[PDB]
Amino acid sequence: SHMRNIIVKKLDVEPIEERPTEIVERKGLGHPDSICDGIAESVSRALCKMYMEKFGTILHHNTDQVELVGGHAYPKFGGGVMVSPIYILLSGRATMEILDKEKNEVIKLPVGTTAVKAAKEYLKKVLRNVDVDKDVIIDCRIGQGSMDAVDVFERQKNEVPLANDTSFGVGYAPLSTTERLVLETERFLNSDELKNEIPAVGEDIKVMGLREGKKITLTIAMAVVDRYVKNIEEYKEVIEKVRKKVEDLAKKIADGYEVEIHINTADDYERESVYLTVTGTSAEMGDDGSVGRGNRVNGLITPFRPMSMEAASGKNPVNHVGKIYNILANLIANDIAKLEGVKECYVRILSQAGKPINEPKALDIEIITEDSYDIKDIEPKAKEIANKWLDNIMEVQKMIVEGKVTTF
Amino acid sequence: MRNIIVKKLDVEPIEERPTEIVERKGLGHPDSICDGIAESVSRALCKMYMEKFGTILHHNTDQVELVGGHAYPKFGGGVMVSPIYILLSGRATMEILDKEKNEVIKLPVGTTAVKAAKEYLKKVLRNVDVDKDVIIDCRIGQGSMDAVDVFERQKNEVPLANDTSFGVGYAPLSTTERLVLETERFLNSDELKNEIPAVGEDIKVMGLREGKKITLTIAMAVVDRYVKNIEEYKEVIEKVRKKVEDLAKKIADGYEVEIHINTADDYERESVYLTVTGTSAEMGDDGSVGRGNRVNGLITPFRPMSMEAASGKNPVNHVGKIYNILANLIANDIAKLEGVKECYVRILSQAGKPINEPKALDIEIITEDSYDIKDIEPKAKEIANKWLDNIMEVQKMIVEGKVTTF
Ligand SMILES: Nc1ncnc2c1ncn2[C@@H]1O[C@H](C[S@+](CC[C@@H](N)C(=O)O)Cc2ccccc2[N+](=O)[O-])[C@@H](O)[C@H]1O
Ligand SMILES: [Mg+2]
Ligand SMILES: [Mg+2]
Ligand SMILES: [Mg+2]
Repeated sequence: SHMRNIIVKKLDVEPIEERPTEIVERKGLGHPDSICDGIAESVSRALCKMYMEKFGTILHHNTDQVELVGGHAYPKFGGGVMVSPIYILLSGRATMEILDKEKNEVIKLPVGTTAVKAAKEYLKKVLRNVDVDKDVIIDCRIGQGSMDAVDVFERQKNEVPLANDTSFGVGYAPLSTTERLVLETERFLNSDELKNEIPAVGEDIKVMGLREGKKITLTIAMAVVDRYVKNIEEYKEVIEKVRKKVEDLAKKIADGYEVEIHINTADDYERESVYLTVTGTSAEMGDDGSVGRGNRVNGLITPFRPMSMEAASGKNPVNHVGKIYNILANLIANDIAKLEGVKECYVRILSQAGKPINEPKALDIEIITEDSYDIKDIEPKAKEIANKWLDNIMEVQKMIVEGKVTTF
Repeated sequence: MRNIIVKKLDVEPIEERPTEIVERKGLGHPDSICDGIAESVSRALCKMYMEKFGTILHHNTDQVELVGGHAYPKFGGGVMVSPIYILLSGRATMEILDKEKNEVIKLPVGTTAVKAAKEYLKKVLRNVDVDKDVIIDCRIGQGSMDAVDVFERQKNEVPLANDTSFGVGYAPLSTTERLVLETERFLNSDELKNEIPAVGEDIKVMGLREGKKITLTIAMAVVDRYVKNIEEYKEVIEKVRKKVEDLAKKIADGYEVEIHINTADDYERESVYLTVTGTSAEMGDDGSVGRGNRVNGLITPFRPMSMEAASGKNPVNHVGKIYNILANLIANDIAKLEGVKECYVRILSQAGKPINEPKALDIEIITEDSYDIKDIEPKAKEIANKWLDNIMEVQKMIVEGKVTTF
């Protein structure tokens, strides 16, 4: 019998697929910006587990600040040279020392060492051809703050946090054909299965999707690992092999559309200027990266959908409402899109300062209905879903800490 | 035959929608400091390359990390405790090979970059001591050969796109958008700060519209050397509040405008938004590039946005910058057309293609009532073509500092 500020409105516009144009981009796992996002969030999760193990609660921190400076390299067919390591700077802030006045004690937490280790372990996980011992420098200037033990005691209650702000989050569902194709192309090209078959395929993968009516053009940037290509001929063969597999994929999930595929379009075979790398990422020299300049929490960049500019990765999963709302809005929209009669769904969430985060100032649900469905038949089910997720706001926090949801 | 596409868009105009959220991070905000420094470095390197070779060489310094410092604010004047650390980064042509001498010649990228960053900081932070309050480090590195090759391939003709990217633009600005934009610009204008030197440059403005009610929330750093006490601080807030009220009446006529300033203040305990330098960077707050305003100067989740960070990217062939400026220019001109209520422009590149040959130049138009898109389409198409014909004027506008990147 709990009452919230939930709004359901019928959205009387053309669905996304019926609109004539779509542009969708995804920065893959080995992309420098995605590397930074992933490190930012991995450090946060590591600190969360650090806090949980000591206190059984999560303390204030934000590590949504990571800078990747491109290294120096000399690619060469058969195996190139890494000259200067990739330099990564961890930044942000985290609670480090707890001042207890009652007890005459100070507890200090391994903030910096935890951070550096988390970053290193994430890099080891995603970058097959980077030797993290020699190819990377992980520096750390994360601020180390203090906190009164009494405030720790309060946090240990693990009550729903209050919104300390008027913040916004937006999400939508379902993914369009173009969105789905862009997303799964990158996922496939960075899957273990493909790597094993075509080890020359690096992790620095970018996928741009343009839809014109019922024609989808995929433009793929793909770093080739030079130890696996003996010459320009073998380089070409890798491109064609990848093209074939992407064609097959397009048939599987974009059947009915005309699909056109372009790979490494900056290449000039004549001048022998191609996307050749030593490590499989342009972070080795070609490009730099930092946090919040890539994918939204749904894993896409979508100028035909509403987007939040806030950088989710690295933000406090406890009390940063913007991060929580953008993830929550996505989770809610996804379930509402599963409902019978829902063609398209947009969810916007706005916080009420001074109020619990799961008691928003407004939660707006916009639904494009399928033909012959009444929005008023759907609305009850929709509000129930939204209220269910809001009741379980603390479960959303857990999902983030356990990495069961994406932040990029 | 350019790939220009024009569509009628049948949705509710933004002004008529019930809710609107708009944000602007002012010049002194840590993220905007980074954007500003990034662009200053690029402009400086452009000038240096031009002086030495009569041409611009490959670079992209769209990477600046600001690690917050620490300070001790105090009425009448406080002091810095730990310097703000800023890391200049990105790609740049660091050296050239003298093929005849068979020797490497180093270019002054590092010195040019560090000087440019310091000069910019001096400009936007009146009360910062760059010798004591800030550390500017530099790790800009050589770009890859493939990057340089694409840059040089047709630099003398029509440059080839540095990347596969899209830019976005739209027009006109809504009442809320213009209010947020002009509030910050006004409060960070030299004329106002000369009148009220207590006003720091770190000004964050957020506009929330609900119907015809606009709530303006302002977070404004106050410079503690210009406020003797909590009372003088209070007088600053109310002076600024009066100014913004007057401004709102001029450009938001017919709307109910609420103005909330530094809402986290606690006068009872004298815990207020006091700073030594006029920026929250001194408070341990961090910044980086492309975390804030788009090229139109706003953050707009109810408008289409590009995630590209224009600041610091080279103005020759990086479409991540050029197409975002170009899209804004085209949208503005189309918005001038009678029968056009709203216009959205999206411009997509393909890496290696001439920058005047976008893979798609996408135009959406909300028409005024009783106007035919068929009458508007040819005009919109001509504006787009006109601009692609003059695409080199974009570079020229950027280099001459005639447009903003944030
Ligand atoms: N040779 C390449 N061809 C295609 N894509 C690339 C190449 N190198 C890197 N990328 C991918 O593009 C991303 C941004 S890169 C950003 C450019 C900028 N950092 C620069 O300094 O040149 C693009 C790029 C870099 C070097 C050569 C060619 C390109 N390019 O035309 O695309 C980068 O993060 C990679 O994922
Ligand atoms: Mg980038
Ligand atoms: Mg920020
Ligand atoms: Mg980009």
